[PDB]
Amino acid sequence: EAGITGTWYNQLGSTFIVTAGADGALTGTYESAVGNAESRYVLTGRYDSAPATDGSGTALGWTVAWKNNYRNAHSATTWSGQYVGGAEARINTQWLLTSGTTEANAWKSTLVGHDTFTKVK
Amino acid sequence: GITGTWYNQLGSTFIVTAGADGALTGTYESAVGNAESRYVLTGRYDSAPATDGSGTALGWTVAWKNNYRNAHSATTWSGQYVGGAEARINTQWLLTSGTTEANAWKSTLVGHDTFTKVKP
Amino acid sequence: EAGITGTWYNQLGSTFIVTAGADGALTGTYESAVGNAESRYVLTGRYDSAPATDGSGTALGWTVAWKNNYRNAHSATTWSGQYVGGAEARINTQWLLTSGTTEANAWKSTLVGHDTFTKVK
Amino acid sequence: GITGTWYNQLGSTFIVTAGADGALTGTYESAVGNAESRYVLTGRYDSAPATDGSGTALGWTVAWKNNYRNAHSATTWSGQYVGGAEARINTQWLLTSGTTEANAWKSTLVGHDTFTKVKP
Ligand SMILES: CC(C)COC(=O)CCCC[C@@H]1SC[C@@H]2NC(=O)N[C@@H]21
Ligand SMILES: CC(C)COC(=O)CCCC[C@@H]1SC[C@@H]2NC(=O)N[C@@H]21
Ligand SMILES: CC(C)COC(=O)CCCC[C@@H]1SC[C@@H]2NC(=O)N[C@@H]21
Ligand SMILES: CC(C)COC(=O)CCCC[C@@H]1SC[C@@H]2NC(=O)N[C@@H]21
Repeated sequence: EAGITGTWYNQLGSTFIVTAGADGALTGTYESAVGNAESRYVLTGRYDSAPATDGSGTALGWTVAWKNNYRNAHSATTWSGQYVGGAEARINTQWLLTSGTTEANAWKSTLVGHDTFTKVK
Repeated sequence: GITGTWYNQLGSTFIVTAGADGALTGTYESAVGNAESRYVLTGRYDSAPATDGSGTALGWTVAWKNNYRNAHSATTWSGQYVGGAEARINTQWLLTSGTTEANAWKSTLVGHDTFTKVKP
Repeated sequence: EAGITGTWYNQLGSTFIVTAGADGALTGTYESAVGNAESRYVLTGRYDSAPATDGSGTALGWTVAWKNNYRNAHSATTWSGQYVGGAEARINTQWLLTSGTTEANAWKSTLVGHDTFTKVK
Repeated sequence: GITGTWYNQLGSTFIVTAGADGALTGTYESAVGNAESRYVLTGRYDSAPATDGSGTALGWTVAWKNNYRNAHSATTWSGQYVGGAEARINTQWLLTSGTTEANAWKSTLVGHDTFTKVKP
C-alpha cells in the first residue's frame, strides 16, 4: 500500500502518480514523455492488497485511455506487472497499447512493450 | 454500447458500466484458472472515439483477490469495442503473477479474449 | 512431423508453406495477405520433434524477416505456438512483429497479435 | 555486426552466425528454467536495413529439446539489432508450451531480454 502509493518514473521519463487504496484500488494520473500525448491522463487499476509472504512481488495493473482536455489519441494502454518492494523498489511491467482501428487494420491494432518504474519519495 | 454483460470464448462473465467521462467499473467472473465468483474490475475507455469507423479503445484490470481466493495475480485486458448488430470487444491480455526475483522471467502470460453478448 | 509439413492458411488469408525436418527444423515460405508484404518470404523455425503423449499440442515457432525481391518492410515477425493434430488440425499462435526503429521510436517498435492456421482441405 | 556471442540480463548465452542473405544460425543456452546446455536455434534478419539510423529487425526460435532434456516448449525472440558504441539486441519473446485444449489459455509466457556483449 504505502509502498506503492507515490510518484514513479519509467525509463522513458514518463510520470506515474498513483494512490493505492487498502481495498485494492489504484487511482492517479499518468503523463507520458513520448507519443501522441501531453500533460496528465486519468488512470485506474487494481492490485493484490494481500500479497504472498514468500518474498514474491505484488501483482497489479492499470489502464490509461489516451483522452484528456488537450489531446485524444483514440487508444488505451494497460500495464500489467508487479511491485517489488525493498532496497531498490520498483514496478516491473509489460504493457499493451491498443488503438481503435477499422476491421481491415485490426491485425495491427496493438503495440506491446515493457516499462520499469522506479520511485522518488 | 459498452455498458452491459459480456461473455468471452472461455465462458467468463464481464459485467461492466461505462461512465460518461471514461471510467469502466464492474465485476469479472473467470470460468478458468485459480478463480471463483466475482472480482472487482476498473478500467478506462475513449469516451470521444473517432468517426472514421474505427473501434473504441479500452482497457481494464482485475486483481485476482476476493473473499474466496487469492491467486496473487492481476490480468489487464487491452482492446477495442466494435459496435454494430453484433457488438464485440476484441482484446489481448497480460496476466502477471507476483514472483520472487528468481522467477520474474516467467511472471507473465499473454493471451487474447473476444467478448460478445452471446452466452456459453 | 507428418502433421506439420504442409500448406496452411490463417484467418487473414495468409499462406504458410512449411516443411518439418526429422531433426526439429522448420523451413519454407510465408506469404502475407496484409501489410507491407507481397509474394513469398523465407521462413525458418523449430518445433518439438519428440512431443509429449498426454494429449498436449506440439510446441513450435518461426521467423519471417520481411525482405524479399519485391519489398523490404525492415521488420521481422515471430510466431510462437503449438500444433494441434487430428482431422481438425490447427496451429494456434501468437506473434511479435518488430520493426527496426531509431532509439526515439523504440518504445513503439513491436506489434503483438494472434493467428490461427488451418489447412486445405 | 550480429555474428558473435551475446548475453542477456539472465546470463543466457546466444551464439549466432548471421548469413549474408538473412539467415540466423547458432545455439542458445538458457541460464534459467527447464533447460540445460545448448539448444539449436534458427532465425532471420533484415540483411538490407534502413540507413536512417534505424535498428536491424530480426528474430529467432528455440525448441527446448536437446540431448539432455525436453521441456515440450518453444521460445521465439523478436527484436532489433542496434549497432554502435553501446551495441545490443533488444527483444521481446513468446514462450509457448504444448498444452491440452483445456489449458491452452495459459500456454504462452511473454517477456523481454536485452542482449549485450556483457554478461551478468
Ligand atoms: C503510437 C500511437 C499510434 C499510440 O498512441 C499514443 O501515442 C498514446 C501515448 C502512448 C504512450 C506509451 S504507453 C506505453 C509507453 N510507456 C510510456 O510511458 N509511454 C508509452
Ligand atoms: C498462474 C495463473 C494460472 C494464476 O492466476 C489465475 O489463475 C487467475 C485467473 C486468470 C484467468 C485468466 S484471465 C485471462 C483469461 N481470460 C479469462 O477470462 N480467464 C483467463
Ligand atoms: C509496421 C508494419 C505495419 C510493417 O511491417 C509489415 O507490414 C510486414 C508484414 C506484416 C504481416 C503481419 S505478420 C503477423 C500478421 N499475420 C499475417 O499473416 N500477416 C500479419
Ligand atoms: C513452462 C516453461 C517455463 C518451461 O520451458 C522452459 O523452461 C525452457 C527454458 C526457457 C528459458 C526462457 S526463454 C526466454 C527467457 N530468456 C532466457 O534466456 N531464458 C528464458
